Amino acid sequence: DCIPKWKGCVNRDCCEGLECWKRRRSFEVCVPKTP
Amino acid sequence: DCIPKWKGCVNRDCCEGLECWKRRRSFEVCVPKTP
Amino acid sequence: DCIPKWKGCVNRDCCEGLECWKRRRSFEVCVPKTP
Amino acid sequence: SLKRVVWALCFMGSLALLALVCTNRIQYYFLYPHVTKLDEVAATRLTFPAVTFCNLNEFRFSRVTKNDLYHAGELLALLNNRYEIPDTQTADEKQLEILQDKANFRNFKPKPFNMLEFYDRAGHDIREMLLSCFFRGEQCSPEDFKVVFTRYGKCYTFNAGQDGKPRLITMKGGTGNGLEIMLDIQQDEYLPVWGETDETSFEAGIKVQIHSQDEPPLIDQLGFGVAPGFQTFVSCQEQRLIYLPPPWGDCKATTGDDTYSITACRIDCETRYLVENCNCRMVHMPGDAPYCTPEQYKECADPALDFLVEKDNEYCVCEMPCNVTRYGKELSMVKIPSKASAKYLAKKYNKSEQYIGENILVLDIFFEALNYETIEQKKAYEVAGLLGDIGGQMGLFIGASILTVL
Amino acid sequence: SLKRVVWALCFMGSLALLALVCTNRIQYYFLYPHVTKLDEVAATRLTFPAVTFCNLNEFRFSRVTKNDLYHAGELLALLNNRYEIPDTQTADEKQLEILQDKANFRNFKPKPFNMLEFYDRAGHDIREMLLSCFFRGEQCSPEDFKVVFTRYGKCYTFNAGQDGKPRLITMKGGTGNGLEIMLDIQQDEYLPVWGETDETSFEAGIKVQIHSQDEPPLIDQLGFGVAPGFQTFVSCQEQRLIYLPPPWGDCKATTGDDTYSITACRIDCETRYLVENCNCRMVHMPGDAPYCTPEQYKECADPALDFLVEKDNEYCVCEMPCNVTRYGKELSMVKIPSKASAKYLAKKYNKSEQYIGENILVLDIFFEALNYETIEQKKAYEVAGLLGDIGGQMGLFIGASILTVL
Amino acid sequence: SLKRVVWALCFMGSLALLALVCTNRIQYYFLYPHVTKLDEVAATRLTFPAVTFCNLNEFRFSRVTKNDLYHAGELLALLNNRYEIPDTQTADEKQLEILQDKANFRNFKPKPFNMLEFYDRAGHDIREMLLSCFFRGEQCSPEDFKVVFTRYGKCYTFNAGQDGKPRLITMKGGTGNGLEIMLDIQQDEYLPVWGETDETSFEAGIKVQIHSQDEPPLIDQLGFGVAPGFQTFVSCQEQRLIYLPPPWGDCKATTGDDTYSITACRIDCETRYLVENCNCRMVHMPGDAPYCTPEQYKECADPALDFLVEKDNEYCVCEMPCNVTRYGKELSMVKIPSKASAKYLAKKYNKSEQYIGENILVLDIFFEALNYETIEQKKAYEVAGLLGDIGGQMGLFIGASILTVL
Ligand SMILES: *[C@@H]1O[C@H](CO)[C@@H](O)[C@H](O)[C@H]1NC(C)=O
Ligand SMILES: *[C@@H]1O[C@H](CO)[C@@H](O)[C@H](O)[C@H]1NC(C)=O
Ligand SMILES: *[C@@H]1O[C@H](CO)[C@@H](O)[C@H](O)[C@H]1NC(C)=O
Ligand SMILES: *[C@@H]1O[C@H](CO)[C@@H](O)[C@H](O)[C@H]1NC(C)=O
Ligand SMILES: *[C@@H]1O[C@H](CO)[C@@H](O)[C@H](O)[C@H]1NC(C)=O
Ligand SMILES: *[C@@H]1O[C@H](CO)[C@@H](O)[C@H](O)[C@H]1NC(C)=O
Repeated sequence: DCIPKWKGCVNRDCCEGLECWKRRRSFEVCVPKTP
Repeated sequence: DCIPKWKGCVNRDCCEGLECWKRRRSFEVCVPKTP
Repeated sequence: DCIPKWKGCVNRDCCEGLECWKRRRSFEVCVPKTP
Repeated sequence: SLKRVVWALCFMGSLALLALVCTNRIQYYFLYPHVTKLDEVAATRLTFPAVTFCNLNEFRFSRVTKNDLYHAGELLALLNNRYEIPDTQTADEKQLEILQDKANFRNFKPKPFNMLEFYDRAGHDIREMLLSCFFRGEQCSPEDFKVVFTRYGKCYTFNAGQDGKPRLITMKGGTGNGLEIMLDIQQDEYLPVWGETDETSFEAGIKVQIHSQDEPPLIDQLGFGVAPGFQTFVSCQEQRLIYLPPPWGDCKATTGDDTYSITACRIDCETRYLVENCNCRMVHMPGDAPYCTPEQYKECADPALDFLVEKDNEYCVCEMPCNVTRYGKELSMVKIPSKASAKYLAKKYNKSEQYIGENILVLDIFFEALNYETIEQKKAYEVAGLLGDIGGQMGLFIGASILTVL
Repeated sequence: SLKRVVWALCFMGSLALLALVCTNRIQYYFLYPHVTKLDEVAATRLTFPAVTFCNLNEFRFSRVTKNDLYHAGELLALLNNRYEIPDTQTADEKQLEILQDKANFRNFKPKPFNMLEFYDRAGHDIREMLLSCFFRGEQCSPEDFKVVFTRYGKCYTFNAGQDGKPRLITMKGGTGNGLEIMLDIQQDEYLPVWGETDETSFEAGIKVQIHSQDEPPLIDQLGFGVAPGFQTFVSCQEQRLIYLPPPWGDCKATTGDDTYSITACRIDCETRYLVENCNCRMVHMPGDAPYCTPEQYKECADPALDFLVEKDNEYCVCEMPCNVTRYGKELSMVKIPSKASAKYLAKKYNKSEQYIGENILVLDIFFEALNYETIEQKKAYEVAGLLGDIGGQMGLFIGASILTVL
Repeated sequence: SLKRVVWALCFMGSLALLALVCTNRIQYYFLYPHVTKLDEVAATRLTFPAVTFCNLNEFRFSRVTKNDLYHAGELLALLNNRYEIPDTQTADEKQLEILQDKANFRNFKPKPFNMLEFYDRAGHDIREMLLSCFFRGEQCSPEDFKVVFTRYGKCYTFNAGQDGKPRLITMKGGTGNGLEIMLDIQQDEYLPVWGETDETSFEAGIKVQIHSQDEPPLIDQLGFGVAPGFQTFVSCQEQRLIYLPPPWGDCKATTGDDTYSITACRIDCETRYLVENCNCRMVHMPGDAPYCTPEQYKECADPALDFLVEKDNEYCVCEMPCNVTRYGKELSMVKIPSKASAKYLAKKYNKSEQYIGENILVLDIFFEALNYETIEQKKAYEVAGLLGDIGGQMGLFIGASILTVL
């Protein structure tokens, strides 16, 4: 099942349009695909 | 009895014209009233 | 016997034209006379 | 007709250049040209900058309860999906027995809370932190710092000029004529870090920002560190520089919003975005909208806000302001305490010697000179100027126009 | 008389603008206008700044005697009204037995002392402090620092240019071409702080000031800290900027006093004031007047001097100088010792490892580039310039004046 | 003939000034005059500077073998003329047994080595050092640092733009839009200092330099320190300034060499000199020439290179470049770890608490604003300008020349 924007992607499965990105000060999460 | 300018005002009673002022690096003392 | 340029002058006797100079980060050595 | 030809040669040459140059200088005004006028002026009075400083620890553990540890607990990484302490849990000898008496969820009864009040109560307290404060030799006190919420927590802004108070001025350069503060950063009330999250941090100390009062802090982005166990002199040079609206320049002079600021536009751009994408506003953000929750934070607010400022640059275009103040700074540190005054201050504030070296810092901000400098964009060619070069001779040419038709 | 009218129309128009503009440009010179000419020049030679550095501890306890502890003792807060140690007395294990053998007033016989010589003998000693000194790769030594008294104590100014010695120059930017010193701050000889006073301090380290030789230090006000246990690079950019006397500018170009300086005027303003209000001069002040005493200090000198610089700004107006040099600086620190060289230097200077981390600092001042910049106020419109615009055409107009009267 | 005289008076006066001024303005162009045009421009895009950082320890002891300790050993002052450990030898409890098992020369069989590969293998490893790296919120990694050899050792340059990779840009001021790195300086792999030499050092930490990619580092000379156990924000202002070739200016615009740099010319000047005087080139120097040896180093390379840069200034004249970028910086530190996150990071990287405070540093470089400033030398009077003042009236005068001959 896809993972929505804003949700923690740890151990990953993002919903359509998003890439799972590791943030500087905290755990990775799914967010909008970027140029 | 009034306390003259330049004299330590600790635990206070300044002479006429002065206000007792706490200095940065040391004890409070009576000095000239200021605008 | 004279000590050539580039050689450690410690406990000194430089070859002609050089003065024995204490370097900042290390031992003194003979090098070219300077104005 | 040699001389007869010359007579008309230079006569027809005159009107050649005349209109030639004339339209040239007319064209140069169409480019709406400008010039940057740099000036160093030394006054006897400088208006002292606002100074904001946040502690790096968001809340005191001394001040957190069973209640807040429920909702908030998992956001500070002190808790599991299961409301429990991870195998990654690393914490002090005494904290165990004191953490769990507050961590017991057997027969648990919850009660409401909001992160605005949370920050307010659990956030660090300037009454506590501030051991001494002097501006220009007159003792100040906690009364003089307005509270501003930032992404750090409860924060404090000196020389606010806000709530319609006055803005302080300085009569002289150097130390005695600036602000000198002495803090206990209060490490003992620092929360434990059992893992990485936006509300938890590896560094101990404060962050400062020096702004015009007209400009709100973004201490997250624009701030500069100050460590404990150091006196730190920060010596400033006021540089004030100006821009023009188009056609000349790109700036926007807007009080439409009080006064326009990059940090200013930069902030509501997070406000609008956080609200919109999270259906919530974050505590240090303005507006009438709702506050977020620990669940809201973790799952929307926090991450969304991170993507905003770091990743996606197509959203916020924040136009270049015309009127802008900047303070150039020079920092230096010295050990405090001296090994000589250690025991004096271990007495005076009633902590251990070892404590003093960790928790005590002294911040000195001042101006090196009373001079301050300006960089201004001025209009190079103005309507008056074109009428000053072409116009006068264009009226003169239009004069010899009639005498000719005869 | 249409064309007849035009003939006089533009003819009377000519003299309209002519005198119009002419008096305008004449008026513009009356405003005594100026322009600030900014220039970046890269030479092959920079004259190296004077560098003053004070230790923060005013005197060594190693170097103080029963004698000085009588008079001075209460000024350093080491004593009571009763010549005794307060309940606020906080001091080292060994200091007791060594403090009181020097503190015994039973069968006490006093002898005279003056704070000038006190500072001289008890003040820190650059022979001791300076472990190594290099300018531009040529080993320097204590011979090269003239002693200057400041409110800190015995202090030392490198690259003095004083006592008619030469001022050093630098052929290249970067580290090897600057000054690099290595100090033992000597904390062990630091006096104890049993309470707050102007001659006692919480911080351990030095204070530096980088000035033109032409300018004396006020290290109290204009100085920048350096902490022990750090190498500190300070990398400078020479910015030299100029002003004009009136009408143009506000500056004062005065050698009447050698050369005029803010710190310069700023100092004798404390001299005159301290003398006058205290009937004494303070040791680091110039003049022929008497030195203060510990009693004089506490009860007049010290407090009066504090009110002067911090509080009362109506006394000293110190005019803006025309010729002024400023050095812009960038600082950074690194740990010293490395944990690897600890024992090397615990050997080499014969102290403990733990000692080295507290007492040892290494200061590197240099130029990043050989370039240095200037900001000059130049006269915009000069008598020559007015004669250059109006004058030439005013002589031409006065020429057609005679041919007219005919 | 009063009026008759005036008629020729001002008539002969006209051509007086005409040629007078005309040749004046003609003379002013002969001085090849210029003007420095200062401009502050705020873009939406800044090209991010290259960032080089060296560790201060040249090689890991973990990574050195019996082999290298033979040749190199005496250069690091770990050895005698006799291949033995001096009475000046000061070293750790455990290092003895581990130093000598590697120090045993009984039945010794040597094998070849070169300092280029030595630095390569024994030099510190960015795979190890770098605990985390982020540019503008996108996680980076060791892949992104090209290796540059400097007099320090193996070194690493971020945002290289080299090997034909792209140069990174920044969309916004502040922290999140810069580079943030976190290092373990690895003190445990630091070599012991038993004495002073160019390859051994008292300080622990890194050195950074921020350059245009077009400019190679001289981190020895132009670099700025960063200490362990601190977060250090370094906040930059891009200042880009320009010069003219003669006659106007002194600069040299030369791609003849890619692009001309002071550090650039400054380096091969050490190359040519080191080669020539040592009959060898030093590892971090360019060219096809041979590498030095430990014997070569000690007896020629090292000392010769020291005399070069510190002492003798008549050798290298390196001309002033026209196009030059400089980054102005503001630094600040805060303690890391907080006493709260200590145990978190003692876990996470598997070292002791005490270790973390010594070996861990976090470097944050950013721009405070997107604005950046420029100082340009522009030509004041150009051929077009002279033809614009004198030329037009010189053609007009040459016109009334013919009508006269009649
Ligand atoms: C720009 O700065 C000047 C100087 O303080 C101020 O008087 C003016 O109000 C500012 N411009 C505008 C249009 O706000
Ligand atoms: C003195 O400090 C200790 C430790 O923080 C504390 O227990 C005590 O309450 C403080 N003051 C006193 C004597 O009450
Ligand atoms: C101002 O500075 C210049 C440059 O050093 C110097 O030659 C001159 O003497 C100074 N002006 C005066 C009037 O002292
Ligand atoms: C070595 O240091 C100690 C402690 O300062 C001191 O007692 C001794 O005099 C010093 N040098 C020697 C061996 O005399
Ligand atoms: C000087 O700088 C400008 C701006 O980047 C650049 O376009 C130009 O190529 C440089 N000049 C030369 C001749 O290299
Ligand atoms: C944990 O750290 C210690 C000390 O550096 C080391 O012996 C061990 O190999 C590390 N990791 C493990 C558990 O292998």
